[PDB]
Amino acid sequence: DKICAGVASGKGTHRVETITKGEVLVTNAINMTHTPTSGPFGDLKTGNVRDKLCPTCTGCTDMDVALMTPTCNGVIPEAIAAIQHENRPLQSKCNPILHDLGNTRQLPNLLRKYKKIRKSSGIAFPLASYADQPVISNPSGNCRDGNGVESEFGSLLWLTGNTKGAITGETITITHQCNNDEVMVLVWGAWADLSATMNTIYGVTTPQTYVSNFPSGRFSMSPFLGNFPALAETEATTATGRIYLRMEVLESGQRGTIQYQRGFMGPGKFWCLSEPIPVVKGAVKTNGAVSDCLHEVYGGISKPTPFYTGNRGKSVGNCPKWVRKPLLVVNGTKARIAGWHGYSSTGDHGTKVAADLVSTQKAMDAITARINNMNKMTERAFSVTDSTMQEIQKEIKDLDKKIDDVRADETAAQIEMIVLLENENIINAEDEHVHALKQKLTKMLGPSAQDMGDGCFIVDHQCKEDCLREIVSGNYTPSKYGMDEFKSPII
Amino acid sequence: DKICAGVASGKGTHRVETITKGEVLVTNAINMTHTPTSGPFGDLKTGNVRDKLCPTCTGCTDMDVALMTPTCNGVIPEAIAAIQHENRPLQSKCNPILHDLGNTRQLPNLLRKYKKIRKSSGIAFPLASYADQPVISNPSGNCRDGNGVESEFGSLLWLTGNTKGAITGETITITHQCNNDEVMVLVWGAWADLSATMNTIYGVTTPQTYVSNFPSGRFSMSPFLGNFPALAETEATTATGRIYLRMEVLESGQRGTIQYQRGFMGPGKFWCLSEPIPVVKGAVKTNGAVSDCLHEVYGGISKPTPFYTGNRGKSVGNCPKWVRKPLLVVNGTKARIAGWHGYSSTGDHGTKVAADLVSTQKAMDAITARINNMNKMTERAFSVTDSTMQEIQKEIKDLDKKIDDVRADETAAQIEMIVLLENENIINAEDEHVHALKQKLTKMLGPSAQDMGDGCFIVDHQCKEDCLREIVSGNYTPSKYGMDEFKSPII
Amino acid sequence: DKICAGVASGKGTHRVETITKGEVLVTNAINMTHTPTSGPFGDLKTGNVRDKLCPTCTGCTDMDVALMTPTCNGVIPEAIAAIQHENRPLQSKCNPILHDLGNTRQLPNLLRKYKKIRKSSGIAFPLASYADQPVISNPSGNCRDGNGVESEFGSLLWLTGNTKGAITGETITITHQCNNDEVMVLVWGAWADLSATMNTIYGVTTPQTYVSNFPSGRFSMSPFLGNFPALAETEATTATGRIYLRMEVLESGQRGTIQYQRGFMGPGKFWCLSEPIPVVKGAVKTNGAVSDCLHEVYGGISKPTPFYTGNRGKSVGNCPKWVRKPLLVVNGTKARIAGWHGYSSTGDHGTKVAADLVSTQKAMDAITARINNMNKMTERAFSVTDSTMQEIQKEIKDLDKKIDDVRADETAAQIEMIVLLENENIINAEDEHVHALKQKLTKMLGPSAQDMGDGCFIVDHQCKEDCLREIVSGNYTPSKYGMDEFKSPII
Ligand SMILES: *[C@@H]1O[C@H](CO)[C@@H](O)[C@H](O)[C@H]1NC(C)=O
Ligand SMILES: *[C@@H]1O[C@H](CO)[C@@H](O)[C@H](O)[C@H]1NC(C)=O
Ligand SMILES: *[C@@H]1O[C@H](CO)[C@@H](O)[C@H](O)[C@H]1NC(C)=O
Ligand SMILES: *[C@@H]1O[C@H](CO)[C@@H](O)[C@H](O)[C@H]1NC(C)=O
Ligand SMILES: *[C@@H]1O[C@H](CO)[C@@H](O)[C@H](O)[C@H]1NC(C)=O
Ligand SMILES: *[C@@H]1O[C@H](CO)[C@@H](O)[C@H](O)[C@H]1NC(C)=O
Repeated sequence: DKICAGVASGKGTHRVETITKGEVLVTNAINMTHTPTSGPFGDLKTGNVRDKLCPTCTGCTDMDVALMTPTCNGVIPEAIAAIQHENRPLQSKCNPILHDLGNTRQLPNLLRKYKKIRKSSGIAFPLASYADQPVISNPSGNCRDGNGVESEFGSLLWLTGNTKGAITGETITITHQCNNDEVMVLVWGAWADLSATMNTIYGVTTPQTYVSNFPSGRFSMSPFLGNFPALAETEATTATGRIYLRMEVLESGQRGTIQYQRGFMGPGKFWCLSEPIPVVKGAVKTNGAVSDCLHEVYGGISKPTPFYTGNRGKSVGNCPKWVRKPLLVVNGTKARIAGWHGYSSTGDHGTKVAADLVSTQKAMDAITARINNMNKMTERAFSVTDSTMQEIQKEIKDLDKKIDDVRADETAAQIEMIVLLENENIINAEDEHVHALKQKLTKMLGPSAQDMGDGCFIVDHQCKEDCLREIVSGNYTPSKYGMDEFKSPII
Repeated sequence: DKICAGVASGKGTHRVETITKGEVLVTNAINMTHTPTSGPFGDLKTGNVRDKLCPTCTGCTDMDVALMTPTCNGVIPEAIAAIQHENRPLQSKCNPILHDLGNTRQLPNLLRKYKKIRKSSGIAFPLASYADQPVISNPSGNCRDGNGVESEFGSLLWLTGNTKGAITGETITITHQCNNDEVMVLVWGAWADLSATMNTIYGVTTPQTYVSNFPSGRFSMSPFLGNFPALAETEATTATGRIYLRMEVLESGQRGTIQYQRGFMGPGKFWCLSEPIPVVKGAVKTNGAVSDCLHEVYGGISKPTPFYTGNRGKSVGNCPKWVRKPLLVVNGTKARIAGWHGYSSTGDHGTKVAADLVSTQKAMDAITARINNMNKMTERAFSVTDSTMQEIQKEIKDLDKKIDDVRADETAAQIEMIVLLENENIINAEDEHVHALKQKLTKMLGPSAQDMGDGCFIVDHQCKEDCLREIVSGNYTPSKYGMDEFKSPII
Repeated sequence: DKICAGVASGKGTHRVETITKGEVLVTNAINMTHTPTSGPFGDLKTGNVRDKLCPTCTGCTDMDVALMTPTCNGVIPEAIAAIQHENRPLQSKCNPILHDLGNTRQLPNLLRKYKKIRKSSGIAFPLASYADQPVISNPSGNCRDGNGVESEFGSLLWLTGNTKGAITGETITITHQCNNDEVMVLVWGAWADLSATMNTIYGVTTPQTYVSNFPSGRFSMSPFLGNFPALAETEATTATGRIYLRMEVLESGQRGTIQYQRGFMGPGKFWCLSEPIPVVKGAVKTNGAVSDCLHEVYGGISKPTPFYTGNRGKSVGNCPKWVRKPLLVVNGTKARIAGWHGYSSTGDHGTKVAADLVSTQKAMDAITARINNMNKMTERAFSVTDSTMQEIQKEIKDLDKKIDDVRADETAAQIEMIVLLENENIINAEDEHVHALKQKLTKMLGPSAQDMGDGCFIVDHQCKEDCLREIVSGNYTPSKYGMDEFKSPII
């Protein structure tokens, strides 16, 4: 009869693409792409995500918390991600500031992108070092404390001096005060009122000049002294005064300069920030929601598959990455019993087949290992930069977008090439295995074997299920069927 | 006689490099590099390329079209690529503007980089909303229409008020007006003249102040009131007045502020732009020229080979990409009849050979498939970002150049590595094929063969042309030559 | 007796990782990672590195050399790398300039990053072309020459005209003057003094206005006229005047404008720079120290191994690149005499072994070739972009860091993948070799061979050391041992 080994044919259900064989029909395959479904925002499964600077604070917006307003002095917690849910934050709890006339509008979003936020316990510039020495910080008639007594902002001091008259100008210098690895943020401003008011509290009637130089540029301000826009973004009514503002940042080993004349509002406490973290644009949190990753287009999504297809957008957490077209991976053998590799005996005793389990387990193990190696591709991390904001200037934003687009395109192309290579490797390893089975088959058949050449052998005896289980198990001697075993090496 | 199979040797002509075997001489090779030849600029084979804003307009420059001058109101067509053929555009059809005193010089090049250009049907700021109620746009004695009647610009209104005196200042706010995915571009300015004139048309004799804040920064202007540079870039002679200009851009959900005093030239209609497209730096078009891709160094070039060697420069269309050094790909077999793989019989009847076509076609098919896969490398696309201009600031330009250089270097390295890998794979696949021929050879020779082991076999009979063509065709039985066929599987 | 061939087992000492086989114990391995040790700064083994602008000059700081001070006019040498050893360079040899009030502080660090530095032999704006014609450059009572005679700077001219009174304002234009591929740097300033003084030298008592426009932006200056900061950074004591400065840069085909009033200090000679080179941040040079590469974290380091593990920082020269985790490469065979591939004969004559050298040399050659190919990964170069400074603005610096980090992470991931692939390839090629030996073995045994199937063969005679050297050498005939040779191909 004829005994040989090979694979088992089956009905093909999927089609895969290689680099040399084109399209190959295979019985089974694994999908490595999916379409995410939208979901609400929530906390990451890894840690806390920040949406509001002071969740404990009530009646305070982000601008009030950033400005160190009285009755907005809560404790800021830590987080590993942030949501930018307001492109124009508002304030409601002190004297009116003309925010959309300088650059101090996007302050909370600047503080949003650091894990560690702490408030300075000192003062940016000593109060006893000014040119005109008898200076005090004037309490405001509007910004009352919790009890109701008048108070100042807390980070921006309304200054008054002993002298009342025209002044040529005074210059001051500011140095770094936070630690070595910390970012220092401060604010300073100017007071604007009617002509009669300034001549009563400052002694001048003409707009004054202020100059600020910092390791970000120069800024000249000569605020108008007269007609004002509408009164808004304040808790006090019938106010004839306005405040101009300007914020500055500093790193280790840096300094800046300020020149001013009558009507200057001095710096106070400052912010020390550290540990940059990513931020994403979306909506406010929803209670009791935990997701694997945050996507700026879909929301809270899981990661049931290493790659996904659909709209492209920023994401933070443990989520799939963009891929151009659907992909499939071979999970079986080429098409045309219990396992794939098996033996077969044909003759006048009908035809009888068996199965090998150890051999067929190795192929599945290799396929799983290759799948895991491909999966490992979506975890290139361990380098987080300071990043930039989202409403600064067109050129910077477009540069960031170009960088992200280049990265995404290159990663997608690499993924496609790797998929093709792995498909081809599996297809070839199948043939390797079927060949490797043949040498095993011929080792214990003796020298009376009459092999067909194409994997099949001829033997002069009949084989039954006992023969199949013997050759599969390994213990099979031709002698027990009556053919010569082999010559001993000992003459 | 002795019958075996193998490849047909040949004279080597080229040398190729692998990762393990060093330098290998092969009979034939395919070149994958070439040096392009320069050619004139022209239209892309895919679509239209834009060089002039209004090809139908006559007597108008790009500055006049961008400024919505009268008699320059043509239709702006669509295109997929642009050429920046003027780094300093000029104007000749209205009142003089001191362009190289602000930032409004590169206006046509700003409009050039969008596929869809459209002119607003409204007005940026309503004409009734100004603080002074009776306001009118004054026609100018210079900017005449086609007939000859006096006219205004059309995007910049000369404003005059009822009152004539010293004014503290007025502030206005500008909001987004184009659609969600459209970029809004507007311009505004101020009037400069001699001391005697302004006291008659505005009532002041001192330079005034203008302040503009936008999501690009702050801009303060106190134009001089006196000596003026020469009169140029205009169609009107003997004019004592000049105009200062400034342009601003806006996206969805954004706003800006303008504070001004006496002598302000208000905004009018604006531009809505969309669909960013790439631009390249070169010359004007030449009539009736169509090329495959546009290279900023060579011009219109074709793509006869996926890679090219030479100078590096920006390109738009379907063109090769930079490669460091020449490359070659194996297109044959190793060196030392009709096809390569074939049989041979040697004996007392001389030596007779045959050729196998089915196997020798498979190797060429695999080579072509690998070549196509490697060619597919140069089409990483499908993500175009807004990009930037060419005369903005040194740091931004150098950042763009750095990104492009890094991308090019990485692509060149990847291409070289892939070339080496494919060379080695092909050389090994040949050996695979010659081995696979041997099992085919031994299937139909029977059990009486006395194979040499090294691909050759010994049979005890002579072979003629019929023997060779029979074994190549496949139908060959030892029984017809008088040797035992095989043992039947049926006892 | 039984004769076969294979590898020699040995004691396993190292463990390596593949993509399918997991962890494999191997006899020998090669390490491709190391920890650098810090060392002093010095010159590169390739060329000269620049730390001081004029090493030959004595008594002059970098600011004085950049400002073309008298007695600081030495020759500037060439270099291939630069060290930024001062984040705040100082000056000590002329009239005081309020440096930290504009942007002219980091002038030496701007001249530092170009290989070719040359001082112009002309003048930026011809001195006989001003609005008021009788103009002169006033010598300073402070900035004396080496002899002691009064002198000017040499790059910045103190201007005085015939007229003395209020002036409306004057405008000048500056065009490119260096060659086509050269960067032009110029400086200009303004004079500040006390009120009574200017009325004696200029005829005014009020702060004046100066405006500069260049292809980098706008800059307006109205310096204060009165109380001054302390007197420092000069060689002259008891001086009541100060100078404000501003620097501008220009490329080919660019132009700029300056408007000024009374009290303007005019431009003089300028700088032409070319050939950008990289810079690193560190300390001053140490005499007689040469290293293979410069690392901004460790100092002068050598390159004993293509990859290194530890802290990440910028480097210049021929140095390794960052890698996440330690790596090892197979340098032997799988674990369980002179070489590894060898024969063995067993029988009643004990057991005897031999070694093959020609086969075992090929595996070493292949391993070394693959190692060289992997090493070649760390030489991606031949594209140097102009780069930027380190103290400009937060956004630009952060963008640079983002680009560098993206590059580093991608390179590390690629290196890891390639190491895994090469490990697998070597492990498989060993098995290839051991199989390939068997066909050679069976070629010269004759047709009476009784192969065991798994590489071993049975022969009917005894083999001695002579038999082993015969089979390894190749000359071995069964007839001289008493077996049939083969059937002759000629009937
Ligand atoms: C694989 O997933 C993609 C995307 O979800 C889908 O379009 C495709 O039909 C899926 N195919 C199979 C065989 O699962
Ligand atoms: C498909 O792959 C999975 C994952 O290894 C495996 O468990 C399963 O058996 C495969 N499919 C079939 C039909 O064997
Ligand atoms: C291949 O093309 C390059 C392109 O310049 C050329 O230098 C080289 O000589 C060519 N070689 C062959 C064999 O065609
Ligand atoms: C060279 O390659 C081309 C394209 O694959 C092929 O058509 C040609 O036959 C090859 N050369 C030879 C001599 O076969
Ligand atoms: C390989 O080098 C790394 C880098 O220092 C070291 O930690 C490791 O111990 C070394 N191992 C061997 C076997 O050389
Ligand atoms: C380790 O590799 C080197 C070169 O790669 C080789 O010279 C040496 O023989 C190898 N080690 C052993 C034990 O063979």
